[PDB]
Amino acid sequence: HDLKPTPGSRKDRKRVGRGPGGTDKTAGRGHKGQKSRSGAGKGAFFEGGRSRLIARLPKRGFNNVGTTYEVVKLSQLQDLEDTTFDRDTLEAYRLVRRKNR
Amino acid sequence: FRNKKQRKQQVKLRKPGFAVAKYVRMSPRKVRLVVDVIRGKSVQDAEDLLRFIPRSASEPVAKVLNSAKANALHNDEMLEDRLFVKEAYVDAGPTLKRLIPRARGSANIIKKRTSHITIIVAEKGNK
Amino acid sequence: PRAKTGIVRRRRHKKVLKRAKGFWGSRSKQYRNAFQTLLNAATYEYRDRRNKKRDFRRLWIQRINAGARLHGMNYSTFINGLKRANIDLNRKVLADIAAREPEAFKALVDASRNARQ
Amino acid sequence: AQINVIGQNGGRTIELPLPEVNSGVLHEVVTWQLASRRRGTASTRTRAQVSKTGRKMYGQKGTGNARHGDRSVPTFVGGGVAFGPKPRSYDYTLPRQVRQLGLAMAIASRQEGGKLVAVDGFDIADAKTKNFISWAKQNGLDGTEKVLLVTDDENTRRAARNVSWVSVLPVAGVNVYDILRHDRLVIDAAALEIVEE
Amino acid sequence: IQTGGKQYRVSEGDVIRVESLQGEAGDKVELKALFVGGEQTVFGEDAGKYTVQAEVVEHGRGKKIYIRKYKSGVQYRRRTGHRQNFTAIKILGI
RNA sequence: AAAGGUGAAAAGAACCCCGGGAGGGGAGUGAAAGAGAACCUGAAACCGUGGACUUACAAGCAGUCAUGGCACCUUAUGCGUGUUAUGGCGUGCCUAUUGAAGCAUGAGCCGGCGACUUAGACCUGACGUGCGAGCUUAAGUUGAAAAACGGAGGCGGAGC
RNA sequence: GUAGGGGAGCGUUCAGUCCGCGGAGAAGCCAUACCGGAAGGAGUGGUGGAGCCGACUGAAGUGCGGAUGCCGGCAUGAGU
Ligand SMILES: [Mg+2]
Ligand SMILES: [Mg+2]
Ligand SMILES: [Mg+2]
Repeated sequence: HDLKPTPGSRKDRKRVGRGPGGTDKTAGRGHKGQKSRSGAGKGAFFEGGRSRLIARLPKRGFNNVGTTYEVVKLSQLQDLEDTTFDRDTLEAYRLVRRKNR
Repeated sequence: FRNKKQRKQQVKLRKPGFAVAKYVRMSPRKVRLVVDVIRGKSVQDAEDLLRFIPRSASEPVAKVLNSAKANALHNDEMLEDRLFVKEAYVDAGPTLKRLIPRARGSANIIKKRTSHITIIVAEKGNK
Repeated sequence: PRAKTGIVRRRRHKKVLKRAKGFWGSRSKQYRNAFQTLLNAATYEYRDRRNKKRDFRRLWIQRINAGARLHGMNYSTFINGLKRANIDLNRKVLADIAAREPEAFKALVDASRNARQ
Repeated sequence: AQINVIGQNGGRTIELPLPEVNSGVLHEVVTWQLASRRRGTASTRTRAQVSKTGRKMYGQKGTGNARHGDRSVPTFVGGGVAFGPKPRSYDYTLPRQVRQLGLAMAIASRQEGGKLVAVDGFDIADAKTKNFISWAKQNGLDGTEKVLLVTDDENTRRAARNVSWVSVLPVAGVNVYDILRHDRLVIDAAALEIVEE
Repeated sequence: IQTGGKQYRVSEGDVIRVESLQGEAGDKVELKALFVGGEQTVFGEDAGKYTVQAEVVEHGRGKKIYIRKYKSGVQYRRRTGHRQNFTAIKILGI
């Protein structure tokens, strides 16, 4: 008998580009990671705003959204697909599923 | 030779003219001073120097030397007027740690060091 | 699962502590000082490789003008002669001739004197 | 493209996955399968909170040499395991079609080597086991190969307990892991083996 | 020397930088810049008339060195290996 | 708080020797006592004994390069290995910093412990795979040496 | 070449798979002048006395000189 590599469960390959290795903070000694002061082991300075442009910009607006319709294009019926028929249950089954509107 | 397993059954390990006083309640450096005068000297000189060295390590040391002598004769057949302190050394045993009180509340630890006084007798032989 | 240091550090440490040979005191016995010493040794190592090359040429030149002056010349002059006698392009070896082959060294002094004056 | 063993000789059916099998897709599958099976038990008192210890210590300054809050931090021997494992999952939903493509592609691998379709173990008689070994002997099942039996016969299964051989798998409750895990596939019971969609 | 000899040597198997003529007895001829063959001393182009004959003994890698680099307080530490390739040549010429 | 470990089995060492004892040396048991009750391994700091080469006109970040002397020969005889004299060169490490050998911070030494994680049907991007003008299931349900079912809903699909 | 970004890899524990090894001696420890471009890896010998290497793939409590860091042992001052 001799030493054998063999194919199967052990021959299963990663997939190339499938999944790379994460970032473990020590690629040489010279990793004292983040910034060098004021970037700290704290829970966020935040990322949005309340003057940083958003405030200082206008509107009282008024939001509504009553009824919005499903766009059934003409090109869907025409060009291809011979009249299978509209009705209600057939347009859905062909491709225009949505309900509620 | 054979192998280790075999050797252990074949040759069983002897300590000729060796004796040890283990866990002796005395500091090594303190004991070494005495042992240092006894190294290389003829077992008889050793026995005599010890009776006149005014250090308290003299007694324990002397006791090992007599044991090493006995061992050399009885357990090893060796002849006495040929005997001498081939080797002698003091190794440190486990330290007895004790807590002493000090001024203004603080404490300290006293180390009560122990000794492993081993002496090895051999037959001299000029030739 | 847990993955404690066990064996990895001690091995890492023994490697350093073995480069520490005739290292005086703590420099051969305690890791942090043994390792620390080696950083500075690295400087000396990389530098002394290109330094020996200046060191030797220096020794070489010294022996040349010694012999050059034995035959009423000097390094500056002698070398120019050998340069002026384009044929002569010893440069390397030239010091050993002065030191071991005096008969031969003289010939080259005499040739150098020609190509010049 | 495959024949039969006992009961008939048809087989031939099924458009098996192209090209000459993809390991990458099987890999994606096995991973998911083992990821799902993975229990999420993680014994760790991660928090400085969870470990049993008080809250104040040896004053902010002037004790001379320190700066400590309490005996529960991860820098302390016996403290929390700050960033240790906590109970979790790893179970996710690998797209349906990939699971379907998975075992099909895995079966394809067994066709390119040693595949086996059977119609009933009338060749068995009771459980007996000794008699399963007899039947297996007749079809090149010596014991030099790890074998996977996928039968619906509750008695032919009962004759599978043995070593370097068989793992017995019921009611077409198969796995891409199980088939790749063994050398030969005794696909047997042609219930799932024919007809779908 | 700078590659490719010279001098009045003897029958010595010395080591020099790789020569390309692979395998034993690959035969090499040397320019010659000085000689003491039969005590007669002659230098440059007058020595160029004469030549040295060599036989490629072996191809080898010189004792491993380690290229170590260090810059202080900059966290700069470098470690890399090195082995210099040579060609051993037996001398047996004029 | 910390603290675990003879041996397969107590066969837990009768008897002898030095010692008040402790402790040892034998004898015997055992495969081993290179397991003896301060009983698995037994690193390192640290303390010693012995040997080799060395040092009592010397100025030193303790190395480094070069050469000479002595010693040694089990990846190991041209090859080195150890050590040593003399020469050259040479401002610990980290941090912090315009600027560190700095008489700026930290550190007695060694060993071990000790710091970028995990979550969410979250958002956005690179890679990857499966289907592809379409893609996909959640809670659950049924089987579980195992996965199938489940289309409620979510995303493309028209903007202003 | 500092902060920083990008690439290729070495090592540790656990896991699934395959190939094996082990009381004619496993891991660990100890010595070494060998190999690899580096993390590192092997040979031989010594100790140990019952478990373990290699390859692929997967997952992490995965790599320490620093924190007046924590626990423990041992030094210095000093035979003061
Ligand atoms: Mg705990
Ligand atoms: Mg300050
Ligand atoms: Mg520290």
